[PDB]
Formats: sequence, C-alpha cells, structure tokens
Amino acid sequence: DRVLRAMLKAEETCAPSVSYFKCVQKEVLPSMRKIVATWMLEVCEEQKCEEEVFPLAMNYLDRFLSLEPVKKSRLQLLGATCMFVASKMKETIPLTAEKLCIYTDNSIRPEELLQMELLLVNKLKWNLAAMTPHDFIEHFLSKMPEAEENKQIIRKHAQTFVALCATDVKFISNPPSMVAAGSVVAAVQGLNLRSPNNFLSYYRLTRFLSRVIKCDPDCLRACQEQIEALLES
Amino acid sequence: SRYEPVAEIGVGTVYKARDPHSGHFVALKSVRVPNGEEGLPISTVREVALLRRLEAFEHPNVVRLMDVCATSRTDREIKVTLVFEHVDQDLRTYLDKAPPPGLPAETIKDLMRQFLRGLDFLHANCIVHRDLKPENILVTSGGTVKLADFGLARIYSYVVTLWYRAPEVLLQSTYATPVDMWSVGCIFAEMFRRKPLFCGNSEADQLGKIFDLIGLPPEDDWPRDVSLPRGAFPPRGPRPVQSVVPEMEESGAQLLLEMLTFNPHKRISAFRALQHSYL
Ligand SMILES: CC(C)n1c(C(C)(C)O)nc2c(F)cc(-c3nc(N[C@@H]4CCOC[C@H]4O)ncc3Cl)cc21
Repeated sequence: DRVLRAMLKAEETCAPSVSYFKCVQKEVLPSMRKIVATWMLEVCEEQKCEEEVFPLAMNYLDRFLSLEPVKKSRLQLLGATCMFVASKMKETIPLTAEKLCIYTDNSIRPEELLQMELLLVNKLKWNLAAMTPHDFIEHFLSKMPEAEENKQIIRKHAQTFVALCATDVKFISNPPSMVAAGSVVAAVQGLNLRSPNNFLSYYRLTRFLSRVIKCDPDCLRACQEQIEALLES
Repeated sequence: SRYEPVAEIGVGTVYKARDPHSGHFVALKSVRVPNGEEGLPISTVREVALLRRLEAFEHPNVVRLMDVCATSRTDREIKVTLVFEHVDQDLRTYLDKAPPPGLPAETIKDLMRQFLRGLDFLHANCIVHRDLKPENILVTSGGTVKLADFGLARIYSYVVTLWYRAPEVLLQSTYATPVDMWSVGCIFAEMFRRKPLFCGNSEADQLGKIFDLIGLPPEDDWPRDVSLPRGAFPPRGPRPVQSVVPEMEESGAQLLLEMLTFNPHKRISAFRALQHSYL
C-alpha cells in the first residue's frame, strides 16, 4: 500500500535517539524510565484507556528525552504529561490533569502538567499523530492468512508484547513497525506452539513481515528474540 | 527554527520569513486559542497534529506545514504559530495578471485537475476546507496549485465574502463535504470570465444571485430545516451557463452544472469531477 510507505516515512521523522541516555540525559537512567513506564501502564490499565495511549505516551517520552535534558525529579511529571497529550490524541474522553496527578499521590499539580504540555508539544513540533506499533499490527493482520477468530487472539497477544517492549530500552532503538512485527511474530509463534494445526502464519512469518516493512530479516529476528526474552522475566 | 521576518504577506495576519538554516522563505500564521483548566484545547491538539500527519503523504497540491510553536501563553490565551512553505502568488493574482483574451482552456483544465486532486486528498483525510476561495488557492512559480488555510475551523472559531458559500450554509441547513465542490464550480466559472460568478452582500442576496443562474429549486429539493423560506425568493427560471460564462465548451458547462447543483446529495464529488470527460 501507499499509506504503508507514508507510515514508514512518518515513523522515521518521529524517531528517538538510541544514545539519549549518554548524550542528552545527565540524571535520567533506564531503570527510572522503566519505573515511569510501568507507572504509566498501571494508570492506563486502571483508567481503562485506549490500548494505543501507553505506546504513544512512551513514544513522546523517548523523543522528548532525545532533545531535552530532564531532572530525575521531573521524569514522573514528563510521563504524566506524555499520557495527557496521548489521551487527547487517542481518546473520546481524554484523561484530566487532576486524574493523572491523583496517580502521583498529588505530588504533582495540574498547573505543572499544563506547563509541561506546552514544552512537550513544542519540542515534538506538534508531531503528535505519531505511528504506534498498533497501527502496524492492523496492517500486518489484513495481509496475514488467518480467520477473523485468530486475528483477534493475535491482536491481543501482540498488543501485550508491545506494552512489555515499551517498558524496556528496546522500544527506543526499534521503530514502531519493527516492535509491531516482532510482537506479531512472537505472538503467532506462541499460539502455534500451543496449537500446531492453527495459526499457520508462523511459517517464515519473519521473512514475510520483513518484505512488508522492507527491513533485514535478521533485525526482525533479533527484535523477536529480545521481545521473547523480556516475556520470560 | 527561529525564522526572521522579511515582509507581510497580507490579511488573520500572515508574514513572510526566511528559514535561518535552509534559507527558504516560509509563511507564518498565528491563531489564538483559549487556555482552559485542561491546558491546550483538545480540538487544537488533535486538529494541528492531524494537519502534521498529512505531510507524510507529500501531496503536491497541498501547502506543507513544516513547523508549529505555542510561542505565547497567558492565563486566558495560548498563541500558536504555524510555519508553512512559502508560495509566491494566489489564484486571484494569477487570474488578474493574465493578459486578454484570458487563460488558455488547457491551462484551466490543468489548474482544475490539480485543484480537484488536492481537494480529493483533503476529502479523503476527513477534512472539508469550508472556505475555498482564489485567495486561499495558492499558485507556485512552476504553475503547481497548492490548497492552503484548511483544517483549522475548531481553533479559528474560538467581514468575509459569501461569493463561494454553498446554498446549504447560506440557508443554515446542513454543513457537508459537498460545500467545497460548490466553491469549485464558482472558481471554475471565474477562470473563464475572470470575475466572481456570484457577488452577494447579504446571505439572502447571495441566494437570490445563485437562483438567477441556477433557477428556483422545487419544494422537494428544499431542505427539511431552512432559516429562510422558499416563498421569500421570486420564481426564477434556469439560465444557460454559456450566457454568464464565456468561451466554455458544452461539456465544461455540464461539469460546471454538476458542481453548481443546489442539492448536495446530487452534487458531483471531487473524485467524480476528475473522471469527467472535460477533464
Ligand atoms: C492569506 C490568507 C489566504 N491566509 C490565511 C488567512 C487566515 C488570512 O486566510 N492564513 C494563511 C496562511 F496560514 C498561509 C498562507 C500562505 N501564503 C503564502 N503566500 C502568500 C499567499 C497570498 O499571496 C501572497 C503570498 O505571499 N504562502 C503560503 C501560505 Cl501557507 C496564506 C494564508
């Protein structure tokens, strides 16, 4: 498709830097991002958010961290602000500033979150409709030879993998199309192991999805292995 | 970037500036949106972001939004600056500059094809311009036509010409995607005669002007909710398009009438108009 080639272009313009912890950030470390990422996932699950809110919010956080140094005391404020902008972009009823501050035990106040919003939206140059692995999983599923029943289960497992991947630093290096293909492959491999006669898309699915993204099958394989190793922990 | 201004493009107010690194000229448009308890208005965040999303398609017939910044902030207002690649002239200037007799028919068809290619792309991406005019239809040095000033209705909401407004918006009946197509018919005819087809000072005077060419619509054609009743307009018959629009071939006048159709449900779409034999 021609929309797929525009999605792959759009994700190259919303790309975070794989070296921001070394080059940009002086106090923020991966363990801190994992804690703020885990907290954001908990807020989304509790608030019954649209599944895309959490990977979109993480996408905003990595991009902002790639351009602006942030004090480790203001990382939670940044995570809450990323969820706030992501909620407005992907939800009919966006999360309120005070509903996000409640989840910080009111250590941050709405005013601080509204000031961060201007900073975040400006540093991202209002590129807020960023592609998320969820957009790619849908494109891959239509192409895949599976009955609607199987696509719903593949969609569920792949999205769980995308959420797990977002907490880890591998979400920074791999573009959303890569995270989506690695998660779909990890999901179909798991489903085929449980039912060998079903989910027959497993067969050389890495090579298949690498032709759709025009990537190296070795990189997609490395991505899939990284995602599966994360699931074990 | 921190674009330094060069001149004022015109009028709310658009300025011309040089990109400090690229060196390319850009057009700056500033809009004011309310600063609520929930910070940036949700419509402003969604609408501007969706405009940014359109740049990935790299459509040749639309203006490119290359930078956005919330430059100012007070307790009651947030100022958003939109940076667009500069286009040297607008359709009106292009039409006025051309010497007599007028623009060649081939030139008109090519401009119409580009206008309709750009309008269909907006229509496909759930955008309705709602204020299509020669001033907002920009023309590049190469002759490429690029549409501008669209998708900002929510932020622009929170004086102007009615010459291109569809009869439904004048009657305050149903805002719809086909209103742009009615404006295309007005622009299309204006390319041949080099003058606005309908000039109305009032919302009822504009309708009266429309019925002088298109005739008076029948009661069945009349919309369910009307601000102004049919009985308010005199019984006018349909006037041939050729009488008011010069040097237009019969197939062009047929296409013009498909765009200038009172009922928006029967009105030609941008995609159908592109498939027309005249184009
Ligand atoms: C002027 C008007 C249509 N306009 C409005 C408003 C809200 C006022 O309708 N916003 C506008 C905006 F944001 C941008 C432009 C624009 N202008 C140029 N070039 C100018 C165009 C006119 O001829 C002289 C050229 O120098 N290039 C690119 C762009 Cl994007 C025009 C805008």
